[PDB]
Amino acid sequence: DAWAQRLGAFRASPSAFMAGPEGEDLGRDLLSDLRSEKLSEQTKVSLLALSMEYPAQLWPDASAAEVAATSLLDTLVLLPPRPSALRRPLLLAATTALAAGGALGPTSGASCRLLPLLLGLAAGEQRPLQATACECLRELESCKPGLLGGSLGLLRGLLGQEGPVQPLSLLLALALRNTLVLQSRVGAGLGGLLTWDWTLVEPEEARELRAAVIQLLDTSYLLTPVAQAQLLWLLGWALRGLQPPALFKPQLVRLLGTAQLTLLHAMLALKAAFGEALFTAQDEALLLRRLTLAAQHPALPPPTHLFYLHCVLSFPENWPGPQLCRGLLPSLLHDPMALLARLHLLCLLCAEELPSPRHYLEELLAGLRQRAALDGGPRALATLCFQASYLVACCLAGQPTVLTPLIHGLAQLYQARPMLAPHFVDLLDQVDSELREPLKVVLRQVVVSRPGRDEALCWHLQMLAKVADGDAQSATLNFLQAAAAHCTNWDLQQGLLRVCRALLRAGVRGGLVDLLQVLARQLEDPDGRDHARLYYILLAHLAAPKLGVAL
Amino acid sequence: ALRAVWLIRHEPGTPLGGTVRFSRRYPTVEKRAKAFNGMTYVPVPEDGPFLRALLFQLRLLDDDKDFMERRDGCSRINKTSIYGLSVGGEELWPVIAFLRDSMIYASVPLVEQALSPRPPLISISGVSQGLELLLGIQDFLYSSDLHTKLSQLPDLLLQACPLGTLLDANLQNSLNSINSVQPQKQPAWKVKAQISISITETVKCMQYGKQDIADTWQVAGTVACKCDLEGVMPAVTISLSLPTNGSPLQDIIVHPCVTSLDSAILTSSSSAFSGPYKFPFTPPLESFNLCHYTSQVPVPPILGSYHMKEEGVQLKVTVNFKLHESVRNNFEVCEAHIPFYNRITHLEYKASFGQLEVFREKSLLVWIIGQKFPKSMEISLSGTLTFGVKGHNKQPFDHICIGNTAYIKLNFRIADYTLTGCYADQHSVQVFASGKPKISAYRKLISSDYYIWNSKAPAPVTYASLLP
Repeated sequence: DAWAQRLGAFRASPSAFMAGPEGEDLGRDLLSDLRSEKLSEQTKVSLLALSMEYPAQLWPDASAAEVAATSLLDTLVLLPPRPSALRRPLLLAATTALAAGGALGPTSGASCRLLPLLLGLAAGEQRPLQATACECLRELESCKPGLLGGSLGLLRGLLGQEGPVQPLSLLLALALRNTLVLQSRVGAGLGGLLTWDWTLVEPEEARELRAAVIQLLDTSYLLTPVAQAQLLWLLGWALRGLQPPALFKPQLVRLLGTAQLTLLHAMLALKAAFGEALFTAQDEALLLRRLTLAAQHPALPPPTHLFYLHCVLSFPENWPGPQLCRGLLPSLLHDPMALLARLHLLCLLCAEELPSPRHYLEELLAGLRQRAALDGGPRALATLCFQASYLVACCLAGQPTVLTPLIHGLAQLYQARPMLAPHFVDLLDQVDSELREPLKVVLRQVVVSRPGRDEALCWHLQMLAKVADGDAQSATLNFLQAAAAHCTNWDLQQGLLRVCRALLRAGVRGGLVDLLQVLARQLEDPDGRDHARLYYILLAHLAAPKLGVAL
Repeated sequence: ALRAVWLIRHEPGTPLGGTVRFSRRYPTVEKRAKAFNGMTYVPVPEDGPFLRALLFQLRLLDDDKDFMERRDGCSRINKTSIYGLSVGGEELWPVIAFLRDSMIYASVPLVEQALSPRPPLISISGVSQGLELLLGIQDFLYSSDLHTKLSQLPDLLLQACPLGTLLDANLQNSLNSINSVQPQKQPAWKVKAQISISITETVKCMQYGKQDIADTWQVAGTVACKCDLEGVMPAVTISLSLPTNGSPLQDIIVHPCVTSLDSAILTSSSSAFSGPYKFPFTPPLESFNLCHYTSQVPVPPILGSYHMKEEGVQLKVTVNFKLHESVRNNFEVCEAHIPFYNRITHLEYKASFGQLEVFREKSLLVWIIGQKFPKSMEISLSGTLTFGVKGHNKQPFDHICIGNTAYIKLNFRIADYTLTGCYADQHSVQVFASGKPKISAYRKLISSDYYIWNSKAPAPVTYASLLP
């Protein structure tokens, strides 16, 4: 329990404890007992794991980072010459401290001592050490561009020699990209780079690069899917503008016969970056079919389904039929969050208007409404209905044929389930005017249709406030007058004056001098009555613009 | 390149919501995020605030709130599992998550461009990378050992994701490489030819049974194999012998380790030959799946019906089944469970075969048909189920079952008889190597979703079912 209680307070909160009194010397102790012998294997392992995990919290300044770098390097060299388990973690922790401290640079002794060490070690627990060193070198090269562009000839020559496929492959690819970009930015090329410089921080090449790409592809057969995806993504970045892609065409075509979440995205971004150079006019069709298939294939988890359902909608075109729209069209066998990924397809199909797609949309939205009206269910159902309504409204503002049933269904749904007041308010606050107005009219008609004796008044008044205007005066005034007697709690007594304030803003003048008057004279809470008095005075004594400027 | 990884077990009722079992942050990538993003940078919070925000956004922490416009809004639509967290007045983006068997998985990747316009998700590689790592962890932890699996995880993934960049997504391989210590291009996920192909064709069928409405059945199948043979490059591609009565393969997708899929597999979506099944693979230390197939057969295996005349409190479920002759008459568990959503006090039943044991809750009488149907191939239940005080919330509330609409949930299973016709063959082994394939093939049948849909009531319908 020498260091366990020490690291507990840090891994509870790094920035909080490092801002405390004891954390001032925590890094000092940790660097001190690095070469000690009183610390067991487990304590050293745990301390070095923390040194891995948060290099930004104990050595902020560049000078402190350099000092810690030299200290770690010393205790790594000065280790006992016996097989132990501090070899790789020490190098990786020093790399983390130097890279995240900002003290790395060619003009510093710590970096000039660390970099040759990692280069030699990775050049070749020997295999795990080599892998760890290669990863450290690649990460350092990522931190400062070109930092590790020194031994490219070594890896080129020793590709068949010792060294794990994945680390050297990734490091070589990253170095190629960074070095070639920098040198072509200068104006020159590789200049013999195929055979530890620090100056990069500030024809034959085609054949050499073709050899590089074939070697990378050949060695990539061992690459795991995730690393394979990043390799191909950055390669498709690099060689888009800078030999035909028919070298990598067989591999890409073969990999598109898969459905793994990473190779599919590698193929998708490869086509979205390379554009229409390699894509055929019909290969886009097969890719679209497979993405749509994978958007609903039972053998895959929900996340993969929804990922490809988002990919298909924003699919990247090469040179900007109905059956594909029938392999993904929504149903009511779909879990709540997998329909809205499919509603755009149905809105697209029905916009240009087998049962009539409007009829199927009516049945689907009617099922969603019937789910929503079920009292005693979760809120996911109502959220589904309203998000679907928003998507169709934005997508189909311009066809009253499909929209009149939607408006009628929403009105009936409000009549059935008054507890959904906030959802309608948000929808009204988002949708455009072409749908804001008729829905406003119909929902006002629904709310003022009842005499006003319901127990859902606290849910009616919210819509009444969110919709009241100067179109239908007398009906609204009658409904509000009836509802005045059914307000006993402060919540409804504020929704009601929210309605009156909405009328205020609209500009209605006559009769309101009595509606607001009666509300102010016949409510329960004093605060609502004073609210009404103020708003009635504002409407009665203001000119039209000054109310918008002084109320 | 991620920024951090998580694994939070779902703990209902606890105010914190769970106890993190894994929280590794890579600060090299955070400095990279500063350098790349610039003015749009938003830092990664600590464990506590992250857990609070993620459980809030995943709708898993106290969903009883009336309306939170930051979550339930009509303008914030989440059509993908890549959510955007809002921590410390900053919109963290992108944050990944999914749930299965009470185990959350999460990650925040790196985007190498500014966030002032939210870049399209068809471009960020990190979303795919985070999702795949999370799926690999999910497969590892609940593969089949209660805490010896979750204890070694921090010492497990470090060997796979040391400094923010993944190496291999199979955590079983991290266990193989850490606990146990390649001069050729041996695959980076590998540390007497015996193969255990466990094919499994689940018959889900909303049989319905109307005139214009089609009877919706579809069988979901898969093949789990392994070329777990010694040698340098042994070759064992197995053949599955669907008969002449059986259709060719249907709905083929393959494994990440799998090489490719045929142009017909790309075409035949929802060569068309029964052979020779030549499936290229790459011998894994994992279990390679050369394909997952959902075969079609025109003959439904079981047919059913259901009427519930709501004569007050008399849910007379005059059921009537029809066991197609192609189905072997020996069912391991043909429990024709009959849940009673939205509704047994008085089991005044008339069971033709097998007990109809009302369960102790007296809410859903799971009528165990048992093991085999009678010689009449028809059960029935004219039960005067005189239910007492109307349960409005106690009963299982299933929205896909309202009113006189419902269906019998037959949880029926069968050993080695499915609806497709899989039969792996070994005498036709053709390869560029030599060996003895011990192809321990198999099959099964499960009730994925076998709702014998009541034709005396409306049923939800898919798209093509109404299509003539």
